[PDB]
Amino acid sequence: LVEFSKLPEQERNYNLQMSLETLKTLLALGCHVGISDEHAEDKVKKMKLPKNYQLTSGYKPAPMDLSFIKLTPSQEAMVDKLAENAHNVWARDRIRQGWTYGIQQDVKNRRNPRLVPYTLLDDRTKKSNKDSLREAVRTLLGYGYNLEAPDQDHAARAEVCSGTGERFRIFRAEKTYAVKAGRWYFEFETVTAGDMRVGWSRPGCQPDQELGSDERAFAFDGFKAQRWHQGNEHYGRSWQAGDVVGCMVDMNEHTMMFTLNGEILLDDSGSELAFKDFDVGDGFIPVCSLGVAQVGRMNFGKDVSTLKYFTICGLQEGYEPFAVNTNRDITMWLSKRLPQFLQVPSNHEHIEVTRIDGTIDSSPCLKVTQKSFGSQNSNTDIMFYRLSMPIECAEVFSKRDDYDFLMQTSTYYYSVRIFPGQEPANVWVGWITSDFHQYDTGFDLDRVRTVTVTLGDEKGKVHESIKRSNCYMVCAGESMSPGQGRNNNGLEIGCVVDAASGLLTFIANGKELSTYYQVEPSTKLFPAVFAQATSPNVFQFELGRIKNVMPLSAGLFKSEHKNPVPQCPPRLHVQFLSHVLWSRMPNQFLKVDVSRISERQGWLVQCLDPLQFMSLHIPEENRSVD
Amino acid sequence: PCYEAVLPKEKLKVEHSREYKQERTYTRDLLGPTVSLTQAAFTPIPVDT
Amino acid sequence: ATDMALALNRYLCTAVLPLLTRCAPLFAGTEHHASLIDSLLHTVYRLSKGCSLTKAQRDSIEVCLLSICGQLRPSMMQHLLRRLVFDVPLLNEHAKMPLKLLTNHYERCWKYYCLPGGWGNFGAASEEELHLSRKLFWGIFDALSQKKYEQELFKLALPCLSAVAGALPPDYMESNYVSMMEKQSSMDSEGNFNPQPVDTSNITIPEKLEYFINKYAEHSHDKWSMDKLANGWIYGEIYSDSSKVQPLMKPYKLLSEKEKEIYRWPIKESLKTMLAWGWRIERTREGDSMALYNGYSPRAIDMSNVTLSRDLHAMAEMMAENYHNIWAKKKKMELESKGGGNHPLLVPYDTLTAKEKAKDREKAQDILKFLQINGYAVSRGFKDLELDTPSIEKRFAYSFLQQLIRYVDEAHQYILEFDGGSRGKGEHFPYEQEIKFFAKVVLPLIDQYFKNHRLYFLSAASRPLCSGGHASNKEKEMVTSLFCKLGVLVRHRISLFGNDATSIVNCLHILGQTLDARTVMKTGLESVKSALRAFLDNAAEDLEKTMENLKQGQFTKGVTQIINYTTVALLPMLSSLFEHIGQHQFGEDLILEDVQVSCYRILTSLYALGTSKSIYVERQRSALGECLAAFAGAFPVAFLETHLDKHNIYSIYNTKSSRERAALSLPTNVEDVCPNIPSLEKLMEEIVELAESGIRYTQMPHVMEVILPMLCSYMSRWWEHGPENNPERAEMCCTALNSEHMNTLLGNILKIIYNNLGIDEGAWMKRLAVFSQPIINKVKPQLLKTHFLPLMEKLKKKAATVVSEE
Ligand SMILES: Nc1ncnc2c1ncn2[C@@H]1O[C@H](COP(=O)(O)OP(=O)(O)OP(=O)(O)O)[C@@H](O)[C@H]1O
Repeated sequence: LVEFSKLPEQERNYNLQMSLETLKTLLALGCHVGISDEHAEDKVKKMKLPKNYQLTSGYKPAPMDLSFIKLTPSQEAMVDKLAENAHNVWARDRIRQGWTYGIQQDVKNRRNPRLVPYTLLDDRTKKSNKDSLREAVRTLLGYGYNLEAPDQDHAARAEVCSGTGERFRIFRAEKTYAVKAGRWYFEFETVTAGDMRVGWSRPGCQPDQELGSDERAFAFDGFKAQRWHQGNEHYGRSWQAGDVVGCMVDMNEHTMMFTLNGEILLDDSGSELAFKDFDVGDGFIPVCSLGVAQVGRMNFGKDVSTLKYFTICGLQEGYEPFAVNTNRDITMWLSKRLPQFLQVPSNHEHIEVTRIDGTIDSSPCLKVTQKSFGSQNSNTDIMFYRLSMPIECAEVFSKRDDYDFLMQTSTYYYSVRIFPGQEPANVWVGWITSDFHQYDTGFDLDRVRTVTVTLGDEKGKVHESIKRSNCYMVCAGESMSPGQGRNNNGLEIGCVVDAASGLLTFIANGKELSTYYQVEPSTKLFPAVFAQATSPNVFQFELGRIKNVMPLSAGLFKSEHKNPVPQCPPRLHVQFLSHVLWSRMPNQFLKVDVSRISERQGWLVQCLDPLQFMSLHIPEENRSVD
Repeated sequence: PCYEAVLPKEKLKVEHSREYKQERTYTRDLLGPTVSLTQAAFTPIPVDT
Repeated sequence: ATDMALALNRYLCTAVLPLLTRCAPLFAGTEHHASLIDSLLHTVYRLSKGCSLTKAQRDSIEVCLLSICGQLRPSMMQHLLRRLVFDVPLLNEHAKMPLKLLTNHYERCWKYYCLPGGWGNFGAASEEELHLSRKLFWGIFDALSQKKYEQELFKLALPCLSAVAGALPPDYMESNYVSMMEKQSSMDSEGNFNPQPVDTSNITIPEKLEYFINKYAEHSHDKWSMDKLANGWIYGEIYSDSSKVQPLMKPYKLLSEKEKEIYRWPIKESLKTMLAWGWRIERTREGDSMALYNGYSPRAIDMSNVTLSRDLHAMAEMMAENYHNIWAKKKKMELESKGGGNHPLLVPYDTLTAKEKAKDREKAQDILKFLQINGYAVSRGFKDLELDTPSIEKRFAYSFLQQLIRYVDEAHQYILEFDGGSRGKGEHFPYEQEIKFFAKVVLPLIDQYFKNHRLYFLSAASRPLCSGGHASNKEKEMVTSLFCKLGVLVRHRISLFGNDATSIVNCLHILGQTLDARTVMKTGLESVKSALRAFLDNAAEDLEKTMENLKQGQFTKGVTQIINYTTVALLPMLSSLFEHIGQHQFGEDLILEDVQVSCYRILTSLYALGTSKSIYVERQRSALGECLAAFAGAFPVAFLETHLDKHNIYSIYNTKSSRERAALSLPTNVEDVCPNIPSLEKLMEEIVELAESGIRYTQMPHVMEVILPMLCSYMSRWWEHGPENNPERAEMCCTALNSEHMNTLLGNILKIIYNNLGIDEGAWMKRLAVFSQPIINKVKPQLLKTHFLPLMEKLKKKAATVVSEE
């Protein structure tokens, strides 16, 4: 309420420019601006306001006639969008100045509650700024300039934002509960409404394949009113939130039925049979699949009184609840979220592993190639391979080659030959521990999990610093610091591990690389190669030895601890990171009581009932299972 | 203090780190994958003008 | 005419082609033999085009081609579709099998084109097949429009155009980026194959690529030296062919510059060809740059394992085709110099199968692989200057409807001129081919296109066709304009069209079912809005003319013309349109103010005609029944319950006010707007009096032919606005309609049909049961049990007797 003279010229310049970038944003989001006539601007009359609206200083409040200007919904959405953009501009400015979000405002620590995304912004402030912006843009719209807001373009985001390796999770009964004969019934309550499937699955059903994409599953998909055994066909109708799907299987007549809240679902024809001709095939088990942000519940009818629509449909027809005559809860198996290393199947679609015996002039080798390369539907993604047995470092660290030195040494070697025509930049060579479970489509050496434990004295001076990770590997491309064609001779990275000192070193082509690692005592290192296949032949593990270094077999096998001759016993095979595995949900969990005691005492977490499980440990893989 | 990180609309709770806990089997919520927390980090990116 | 040619044709058409026809199902999953299948298809088609073949030979070729193409995957026939795109629009005698083939292919694989995903395993179109299909459609359409009418050719052309239109996505943006430097060598006006290599004269290789040229020359020389040592050629201190000694295994450095050109020349030509197409070749600096900074033994880079992306693979395919074109032009020149002859390989690269293509493919893939391994990157130089996607002018349906509207307007002028000059000397009016093209192509094309793409035009911000669709507001406006133009064209011309009148009324039916009244009235051209308003007004005027003509009759021309026009066209069009409006709840959107008063006149005329006790309307009472039921379901004001219509926000009396109500011809009284239509209470009194008086159907049939379907449709529409459905804001409800009304009417219906089960059977019972099907569902199921008691009683006891009923 001051003329521009005494008014803070910085504030007035902020006003003028923020309006200038305001019209710039108007044109940037795609709005078309057109003046019908400068005289059209002139004809509409400016109000001169009485003393109530009139300020004190004299900067006369002059609003133009805004009564007759109404905006189309696209223009109103434009107003909302540019208000969001202004909020983003202000937040970014304050962040650059150094302000951060806090649940209350603190000027001393430069903390504001308003530094949140516009969707979370509080309604009062957001609508106040929005209506000020609306009046500002309406002024120009009534100033003879029509502002054609660009037509809104709908975008389908598929509501998928999960982990890179998981798009759905599959829950099923245990394989041992497969029903070969009889009439069986279970229920599936849909807490949400979306990407969900429910039905019956054979024991061999895979956890990373969509239900009904292959023959192993017979499922109903109520998101799109479809049925899935081998592909999809239209069937039934769509559920809503809170609906109940009753699944019936009759092995005697080899039929399947689905009911939605009691009513029997029927296909395009009048048939009530979702699936009508299938073999018994090792029985069927209840199964469901849930997508991103989907919640379900599966009731096997252990307590028949808890079934919502069994009496309405299923009871009089002779179908039994799946858990009708059981004394304990059905064990539930669900798709494992953490990938694990396992042997390459002999029937794998893409990966082939060939074991080559060592000759007099050649060391034993394990060649990794591609079955599906040079053809269609060939996956071009990074595969993580390892050897099935680890090298264990010394438990306490001390502070023609010679036979005596070779006997007394604790240094072991292997090699990886990247074949000609395979891109070295797509191949990583080195060691991993049993903790490595990071399946990423894009793997780089800078994102390996790592930490540093720094131990100091009472004063605070660091007396030791330990670097710990699960990935100690180098890239063949960077190791090949000079770039060439690589087909003159296949590239050969040599990995050397000194277990007596826990020292990991690498050799490029007879030249020692600058990259080295220091590991803790008792560390178990699995030889590992990460490769993105650009060739039918990918790489080759080589179990030979170099001067003054024992072969890998000597370190791996106690019975071969003193044998310098390289060996590849059948126990040593090539494993790869895969997601085709199931997890067993525990039948019983720890009982934890959590409660807010008071504003001063905090949050009490209490657990008093002992619970134990019996763990079976695999010595090879340094892992344990229930 | 760690309570200052609560988002303005949410309320602070102490809960299980994992999805599944001790419940009745037929009342247990089976959960699919969850969306990534995009609102967790607020990076204001304006339209370039 | 040579004996060998005739005997070979006989052998093929008698033994080989029938064998392939019988083994056609084996051609299903052969996706890994695309070159062989393309060779077979192109050879068979180029054989089908010929002059030394008999009718049986042509028939055998047609059967073989159709059988194989019906089993091949849609992606395997792209090149054949290209030949078809060039050859079909001529519409010669040789085009009939091509049209049949295209019809079958597009009918089978419409999902491969139309759906955004397409067939799951087969995939979707590559946008090049979409451009080819659109080009084929428009070429055939223009050629057929120009062509003089021929029966078989038109009967084969209409299915092809319809199938291509149905296969193309309605919202297919025409990619203004045409195929850049597309080769014309395969496609020629004269002959089948004319090799036209890409010009390389003025292209100059940049000095940046000289190092790559030298390196690839060294590689080629080293690989050659490997091959020479392999077959045993000993190093040439001096040449000696007998002892197998070659001086050229010396190193490239010791090779002379005059000699080096033998290796550098193909490399230079390949690079010039790549640059001529506009491709950019640019260095990835670090690798090749440091390759710059830092007794013959043949050792060459082994590029067998190195792979190429799909884009660079297509690059290599184009380069191999160019190599084949260069060789083919050279060999054609040599053969012409010799004066005759024909090499078996003087065929298009598409017609060549894998073994012949292997060498050129190896050359192109080799040069591209060396570019990659040295570090140089190849890519399309051209980038689309502007996307131009949101502009709906490029949309295929936009232009299709523009052309359809233009043809309809022209036909309107044509029949207007013929009506003006029918009795003149020109009994054959000049525009015979044009009017016959219209009648025999345009109307069925509209019919089938709007059968196929109904949901796309109806699609809005609402759910239907959520995957991909949502026709534009202008597109819906053109749909409405087309419907109005077809209606005004068919008005009073059933006599002129005759057999065609069925086609026009079917087109109007389906266009009306595809109309989007809400969006058109909200955002649409004032001319189109006025056209729809005038169409409804014209329907009202014609119905009123029929009503007065019925009274003026009793003596039986204009009378017969208007009566037959009504019965044939007006009742079906109005029935379908009002049914669509009622189903989509459009009445609130369009039936307001003048449209509402026109609908009031329509309703009064319909009731008068239905209730009239005339032998002339006796035959047509039923169609009036469906029309009046549809109007009752569509009309947004409770006309029967006239005592409380002040609550209706959509009523003329509550909106348009007294001054304008008096300016229009309105009674100013809601009880007097429809004097001859009884109230709901009076109608139910009549209905309860019947079925107890025991009336027969023929005694007075207008009730259960016309009035009862009206009551069922009116109940169905106005029950969800009822006060039992609105305990909230009660007595502000526009209707006093109740479920008790619903079940009372249904029970009276049952009693009527039960009294009439013995005699006067007809089919009106099934008609009326169909009308009562919607009134059944809304009845409460608990009373519906023990309400089916009469239903099961009289479905068997009086239905199953000597007399056949229902
Ligand atoms: N409603 C308003 N519209 C425009 N400018 C305003 C408004 N209210 C205050 N201002 C101006 O903005 C400045 C201070 O308000 P503003 O919200 O921009 O503060 P800030 O420093 O960005 O906020 P914070 O400390 O929360 O980060 C002053 O120059 C003031 O004149």
